Amino acid sequence: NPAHAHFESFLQAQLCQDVLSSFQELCGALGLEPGGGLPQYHKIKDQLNYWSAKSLWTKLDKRAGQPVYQQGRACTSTKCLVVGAGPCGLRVAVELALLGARVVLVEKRTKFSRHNVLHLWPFTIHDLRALGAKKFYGRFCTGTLDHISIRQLQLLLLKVALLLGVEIHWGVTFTGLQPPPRKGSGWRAQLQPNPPAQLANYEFDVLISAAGGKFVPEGFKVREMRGKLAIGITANFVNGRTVEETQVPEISGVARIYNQSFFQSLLKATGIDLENIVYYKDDTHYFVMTAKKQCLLRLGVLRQDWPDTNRLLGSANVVPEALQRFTRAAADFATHGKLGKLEFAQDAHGQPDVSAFDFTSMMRAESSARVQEKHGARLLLGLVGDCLVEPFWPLGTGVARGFLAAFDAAWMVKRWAEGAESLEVLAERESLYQLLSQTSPENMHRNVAQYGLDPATRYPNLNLRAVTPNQVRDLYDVLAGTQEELLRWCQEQTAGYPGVHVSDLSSSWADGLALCALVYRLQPGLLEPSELQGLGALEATAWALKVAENELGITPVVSAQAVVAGSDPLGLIAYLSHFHSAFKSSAVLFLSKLQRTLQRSRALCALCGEHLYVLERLCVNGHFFHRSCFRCHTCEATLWPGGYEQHPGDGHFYCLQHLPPTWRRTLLRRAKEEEMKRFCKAQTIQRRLNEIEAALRELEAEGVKLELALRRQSSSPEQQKKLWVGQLLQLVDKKNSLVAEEAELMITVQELNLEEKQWQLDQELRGYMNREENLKTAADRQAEDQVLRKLVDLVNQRDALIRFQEERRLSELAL
Ligand SMILES: Cc1cc2nc3c(=O)[nH]c(=O)nc-3n(C[C@H](O)[C@H](O)[C@H](O)COP(=O)(O)OP(=O)(O)OC[C@H]3O[C@@H](n4cnc5c(N)ncnc54)[C@H](O)[C@@H]3O)c2cc1C
Ligand SMILES: [Zn+2]
Ligand SMILES: [Zn+2]
Repeated sequence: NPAHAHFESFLQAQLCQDVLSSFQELCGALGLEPGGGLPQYHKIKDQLNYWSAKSLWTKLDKRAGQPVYQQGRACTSTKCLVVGAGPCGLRVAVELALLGARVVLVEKRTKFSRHNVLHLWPFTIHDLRALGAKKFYGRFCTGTLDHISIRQLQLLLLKVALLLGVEIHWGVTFTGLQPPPRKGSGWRAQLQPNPPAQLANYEFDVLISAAGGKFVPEGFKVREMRGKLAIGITANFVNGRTVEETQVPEISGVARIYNQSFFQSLLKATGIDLENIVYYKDDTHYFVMTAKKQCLLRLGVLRQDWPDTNRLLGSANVVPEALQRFTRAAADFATHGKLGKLEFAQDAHGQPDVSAFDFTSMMRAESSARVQEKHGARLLLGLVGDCLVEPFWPLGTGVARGFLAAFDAAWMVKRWAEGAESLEVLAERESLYQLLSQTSPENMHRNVAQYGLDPATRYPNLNLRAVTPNQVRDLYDVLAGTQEELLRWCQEQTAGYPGVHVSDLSSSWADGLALCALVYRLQPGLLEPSELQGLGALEATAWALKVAENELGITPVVSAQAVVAGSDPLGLIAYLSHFHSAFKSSAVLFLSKLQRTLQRSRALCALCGEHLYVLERLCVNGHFFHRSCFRCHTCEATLWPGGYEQHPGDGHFYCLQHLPPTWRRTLLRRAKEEEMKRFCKAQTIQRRLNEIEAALRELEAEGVKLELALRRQSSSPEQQKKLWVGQLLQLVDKKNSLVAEEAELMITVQELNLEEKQWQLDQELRGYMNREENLKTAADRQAEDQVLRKLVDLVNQRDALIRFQEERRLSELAL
């Protein structure tokens, strides 16, 4: 039959134009018009007797037979417009089609020309399989494979949407909305170029934007989360499908957190300075990596060091040949050269498929839904995909969170069609959206086979009232004195101590007894007799600083000499504000004491000469540096307690790494998922650290500007000075909170580092211990002697860390 051949060509097509032509021919052979909705899907299923393409109809009917859809009657009177035909746009189009609505989709492009590989969560894999992914794609997730190229996913979803009866227009670009000018008329979309009269005269009730990237409809507010400057590089190599390429195992690594030996070896051998790397064995060998500006400049990948990052990575600034050599070297070192000769795949323009991207900042919208009313007509606008939350590619959360957003948007549309008020709909949507940025395979229902539109099948302990309708009224359209409390708290804490009085916040501390009194009051029964009978001339202040640093976990901001001299009042104010914020109602102290023990176990900035300010100060060994000046001399990496050392010979700091049946299937799948979980944890830690560093830089710059303005203009009114000091104290509080969070992160980083080092050391020990009595020499004995003490030290540190964690958990469960 002609219909059978047409259906086979439709299933096996590999190009968008081929899919469209095959579907047009198939609909012509059946006397049908594409875009007829659910009725034409029923007609195709009934009138196509294939006897081998029957499991597909079973899967589609099982999916469409859920009670939530009400047999395509939940949204039978609503009209929708989807902008963009990416994976998320096609997914939401399919979801809206199943509910029984009329879906019109518009795509700017006319081809699917993206070969990059996306990672898939288990529920995403099950969801795609339930739609008949194996029929449309033979190699879909066979074995432990959990990824798919962008164009293959797009083709699969396009075939499903075409079968379900969705009208799709290609080459049309959405630009804006046409408001109704008269009563009784709906909304229309501005499209470029001039569209067919049927499309241009189409009035819709729902607008779902899935344009991804940075596109956003007017009326939506988007804010970007920034980070340290990172340069991403993606590359695709042709996969020969030979056996030798199949035994090559996939690898992944993150800087100094996960799989560090790879990065150290790669830097030592080739000179490639990377931050993270991920490799995928999909239809093409896919490599994604992160690199820094210095290495790219050194190797000639970039021409000039332009401060503007937009011009830094422009087409006129990158050298394609240098980039190709860079990527080839990184890839062939990553896979031990087992892949043989690597030959780049070709993109749409015939160039090699290697590219560079900006990985610094990610956009995200403040709200995921809006309502606009004019002449009594109401329009609901929703965001799905990258246009809602921009993903970090190495983390592999794009498809999963896009699908979750699509499900939530379809649920919102179904609630909207029921006649519920706009405010409650928006409140529920925002309540659901509040959880999107923290979604993970671990904190959702483990029964992924029961997922659906209803949020209760996906989000545990769901609260649909987490946002009240009064907080979303702006999304509906119709057409200070911290100083006084600080002084009062100091006065009330100093009270009861004999021989002291606090009348101000600047000169009362010159005596030096007040600091000791405060430290004694915070923790009772520490000391007293030594200072009373002792001289205590400028030594009381230093002792108070030392005991506060070593016991109360508060780093000093102002030197004791400046305290007694009174030449640094703002530093004293910042110190007292840290005291006030700490006990207004730890990890830093633990890290400091660990660094002190490591240092003992061996038994005006002073580096750059520019003036230090109150916020940029960082005190160590009794000396103050810029927070940004504390880096290793060789790798120029940020130093943290417990992993740095100082050489008195040169007076420099160096890091420790620079200091001179199906049972087998299920088992393998669980092992791969655990490895992916570890990598994701490390990558999330690294990303959060970069964000914290960027925020600290921004707040330090702002505080320096404020403090310089306060100092230079000494004729300002007193109230403005009070306001400036209040803002400075708020900045100090924010900086302290960020530092505490960073210390919390470094605790886990240290745990991971010691675990990895212990594993490597035991592997080395078991390698040494394989030699028998016949193979014995002084070298083996020395190796055993040198490794045993290392194992002793690491296990001692492991007991120290588990003791700290046990104490923390006991304190948490105390209350
Ligand atoms: C070049 C590129 C490379 C990527 N590489 C990776 C990678 O290696 N790993 C990874 O995890 N993620 C990667 N992504 C992101 C990945 O595509 C998304 O995570 C995921 O595909 C979600 O797609 P989306 O529909 O939200 O956005 P997209 O698929 O990017 O956008 C949807 C579509 O909307 C269309 N469109 C745009 N503007 C308009 C308009 N005005 N009118 C009509 N249609 C419009 C575009 O043609 C686009 O194809 C990449 C994205 C791009 C653009
Ligand atoms: Zn400095
Ligand atoms: Zn170093």
